[PDB]
Amino acid sequence: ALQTIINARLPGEEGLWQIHLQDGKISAIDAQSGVMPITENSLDAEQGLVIPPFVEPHIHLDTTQTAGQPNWNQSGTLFEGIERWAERKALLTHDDVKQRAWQTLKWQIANGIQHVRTHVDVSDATLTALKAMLEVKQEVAPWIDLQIVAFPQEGILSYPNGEALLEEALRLGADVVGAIPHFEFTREYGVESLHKTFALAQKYDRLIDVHCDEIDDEQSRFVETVAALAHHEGMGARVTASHTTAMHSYNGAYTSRLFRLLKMSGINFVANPLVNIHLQGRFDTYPKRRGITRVKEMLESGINVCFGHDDVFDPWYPLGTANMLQVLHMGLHVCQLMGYGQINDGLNLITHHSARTLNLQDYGIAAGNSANLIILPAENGFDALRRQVPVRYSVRGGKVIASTQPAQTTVYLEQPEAIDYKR
Amino acid sequence: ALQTIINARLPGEEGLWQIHLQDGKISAIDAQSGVMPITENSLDAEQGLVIPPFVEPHIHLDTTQTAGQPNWNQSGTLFEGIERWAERKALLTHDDVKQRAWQTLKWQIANGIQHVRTHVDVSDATLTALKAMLEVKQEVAPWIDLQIVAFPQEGILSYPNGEALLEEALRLGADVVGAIPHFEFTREYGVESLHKTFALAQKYDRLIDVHCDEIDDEQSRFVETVAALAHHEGMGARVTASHTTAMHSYNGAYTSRLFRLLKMSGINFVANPLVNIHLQGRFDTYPKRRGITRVKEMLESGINVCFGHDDVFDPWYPLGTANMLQVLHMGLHVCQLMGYGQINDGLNLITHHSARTLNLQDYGIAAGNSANLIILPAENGFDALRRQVPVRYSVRGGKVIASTQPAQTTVYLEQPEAIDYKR
Ligand SMILES: O=C1NC=C[C@H](O)N1
Ligand SMILES: O=C1NC=C[C@H](O)N1
Ligand SMILES: [Fe+3]
Ligand SMILES: [Fe+3]
Repeated sequence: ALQTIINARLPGEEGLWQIHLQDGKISAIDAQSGVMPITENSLDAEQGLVIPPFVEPHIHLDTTQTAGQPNWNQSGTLFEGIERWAERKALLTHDDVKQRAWQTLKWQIANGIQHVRTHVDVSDATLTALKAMLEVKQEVAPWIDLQIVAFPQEGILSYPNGEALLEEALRLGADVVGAIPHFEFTREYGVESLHKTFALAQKYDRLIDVHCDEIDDEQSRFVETVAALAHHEGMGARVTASHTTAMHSYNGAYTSRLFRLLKMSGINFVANPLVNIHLQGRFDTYPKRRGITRVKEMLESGINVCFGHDDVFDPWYPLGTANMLQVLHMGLHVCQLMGYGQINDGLNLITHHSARTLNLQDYGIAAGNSANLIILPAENGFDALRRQVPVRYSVRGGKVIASTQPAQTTVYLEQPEAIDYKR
Repeated sequence: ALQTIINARLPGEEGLWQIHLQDGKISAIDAQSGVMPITENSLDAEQGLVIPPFVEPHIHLDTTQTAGQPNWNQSGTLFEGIERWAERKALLTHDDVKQRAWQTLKWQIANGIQHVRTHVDVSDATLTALKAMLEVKQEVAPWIDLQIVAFPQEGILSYPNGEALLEEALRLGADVVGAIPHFEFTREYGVESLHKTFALAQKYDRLIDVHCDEIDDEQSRFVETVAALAHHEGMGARVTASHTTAMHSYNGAYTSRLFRLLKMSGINFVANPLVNIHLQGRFDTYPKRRGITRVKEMLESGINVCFGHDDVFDPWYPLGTANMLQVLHMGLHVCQLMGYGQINDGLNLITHHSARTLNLQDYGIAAGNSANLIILPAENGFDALRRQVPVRYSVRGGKVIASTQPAQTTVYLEQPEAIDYKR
C-alpha cells in the first residue's frame, strides 16, 4: 500500500523529489529541500535515480533461448541466421514457444522492463508462434505491456501466401504490421511490400515497424519509402523503421537530403547495438565497418531514435540477459556518444525515446499517469551506465513487482573495506 | 544610326571583317584586306573581337542580392541553402523582388548579356516572385530577352499542391517547366515528377529545364529519364538538364552507356562552375571532389554543354558581378580545359552553346539576323579570357546599349609606362 516515493533524483532536475501515489497513479510530484525520513508506506529511493520503466522496443521472443538448435549460425550473418531459424521454426510447438518467451520475459521484469515489443515470424502457415505469443501477452499483462509485431520474416511478396498470412496475423490480434523489404527478391517487391504494409496498417488501425535495410548495401534505401508513405498518410507517430544499418554506408549527400524527409515524416528509428555490431560488417575484410545506423546525427537533428536488444540467445545472437543498460553501453561506444552529457542523456535511448517508438499513452513520471516507475541505485544516467547498476525496485500500478538486493564486495587489506566502485 | 561595324575579328576566322547594318539587322558581312578608316555611323571594333551577345542560361533572379537575410548558409550546402531561402521566401514582396532582379539585370546589361534564363521558385501558393518577374520580363525587354522557368524548388510531388502550382505558373506565362527530382522524397517521386514535367511542357508547348541530380550521389541518375523522355517525344532541342553534378561521381562504365543516349536525345546541359565548386564536395573530408559535370567529355562527344552563373549574392553564393568571362575562367580551371585551343574555344560555352540551350532563333553574326552583338577589346577568345576584359560596346537592334571605357594603368619607372597586360 505504497503512498510515496521519497528522496528521488530525476534526470535533468536538481535536488531530491517526492512522488505521491494514489489509487495506482502518481497524484503529485513535489521537490524536497533536504532528505526526508523513511516511514511506513514510503519507498525510499535513497537519493537514487527514479525514471519511468525501461522499454524493450525490439526483441524476438519467438526465437529466444534457441541458439544452436538444430545448428549454429557459423557465419554470424543475418542471412545464415534466417536459414538457421527456418530449421528451428519447423520444430516449433505451442508450449515450447510459451516456455521460452516467458523465461526471457522474467529476466525483463527483473531488469525493470515493463514495455516490450516483440516481433513474431508469420512466414508460417500454422502461425504456431503467433498463437502462443497471443496467450503469453495476456498472461504477462500484470507485469509487462507486450506489443506483437506480425513479422513476415521470409518476405511478403517473396514467400507463398505471404500477404495473406500477414493479414491473418492482424486479424488474430497482432498490434503492429511488420515487413522486410531488403529480403524480398527484388527492389520492386521491396517497395511494393511497403505499400501493402501501409495499406494493412490503415485498414486495421495498427502501428508499423519495418525491419528496414538491415544490410551493408549502400543501395538499400527502403527507409525513404517508409518515411514518405508515413508523411503522405500523416501517420509518422505510428511508424518505426528498425535497424536501417545500410544508412551507415550511405554517401553523405544522399543522407543529408534524406534527413529532411526523416524529420518531416516524424517516424521512429530503432538501432540494435549488440546485434548490429555482430551481424554487420561481416562481408568486409579490413577495415571493417561498425554498421549501426546514424544515431548521433539523428539525435542532433531531433529525430527520435532508441535502442533494442533484438535477440537473446538465438540464431542471431548467442549472448544476453535482456539488460537495457548493457544494450545502451554498447551503443554509446560504437556510435561514439562518449561525451559526458551524451552518456548521461543516454537513458533517454532506453526510456522516453522507446516509449515514443511504441506510441505509449501512459508513460513518464507525471501527475495523472499510472504509478509505473523504477529506482536505480545511482546518482544520474552517467553513473548508472558506468556501473551497470541493477534495478533496485520496479513499481507498477503503485506496487513493487521486482527488487534486487545489490551485491556486496569487500577487499581484505590491512582492514576490510567495502568497494562500491564510486568516486 | 550605326551603319557598319568595322575592323572586327571573328572567332575561328582569319583577318578583319566589316559588318553592315540595315534596319536593325545585319545586312551583310564582308572580309577586309586591311584596316578600314573610321567615319560617321561606323563603330570601330579596333581589331577587337566581335561576337553575338553573352548569354546567362541559368540564374535565380528571385533570390539575387539576398545573401544573409535572415541568416547565412553556414554549411555551404545546397540543402541548407534551400532552407535559408525558405526563410527569405516567406518575407518576399512584389517591389522587393523587382528591385533586386533589376539590380542584377543592370549588371548583366553592362556585361554584354542580352539573353537570360531565370528560374523562379514556384513552391509558394502566393507566387509572389513569379508575378513580379513577369513584369520585370516586360520592363527589361528592350535590353534583355528574359525567359522564366517555373521552378518547383521544394519538389512537385513532395510539396503541397506542387503540381497545381507548377501548372498555374505556366498558365500565368512561364516560358520553361522546371523540376528537381533529386530533392523529391523518393526515387519514385523523382521519376514520376519528370513524367509530369514533360506532360506539362507538351500540353503548353514550353521548354524544359530540370535542376537535375545536383548532388554528390552516384545513384542519382534522373538525367537518364530526362534524356529518354526527350528522345521519346522527339523534343531534345527544347530540353535542358541543369547541373548533373552527380555525373562527376558515376563509374565510367555507366557513364559510357549513358552518353550514347545523351547524344541521341539531343538535350542540352548547363554546368554552373562558380556555384558547383562551392556547393559540391561538401560531404567529403579529404580528398575532396570537384563536383562539376563531365563538361570535357561532353564537348569531345559533341553534346551541347554551356555555363551559367546560377547565383549572385544569395543563399547559395556570396559573390559575383554577373560576369560570364569570370564564370568561364572558373569552369576551364576546374574542368581542366586548359589547352590553348580549349581555352580559346571557351567562348562557345558562354555564347553559341548557351543560345542553343535557350532554343534561340535569332542569334549569331549572320546576314538576316537582328544586329545584336558585342565588342571585346581582345584579339581572340584566349586573350579575352586571360585578361578578363570588359565589354567595350554592346549593340542591340543596331544601337549601342552599353559601353565601357577601359581602365588605364600606368607604372612610374624611369619614365611613365602604360600597362595593358598584353604580350
Ligand atoms: O530479420 C531479422 N530477424 C531477427 C533478427 C534480426 O533483427 N533480423
Ligand atoms: O536547387 C537549387 N536552387 C538554387 C540554386 C541551385 O542551382 N540549386
Ligand atoms: Fe529484429
Ligand atoms: Fe539553379
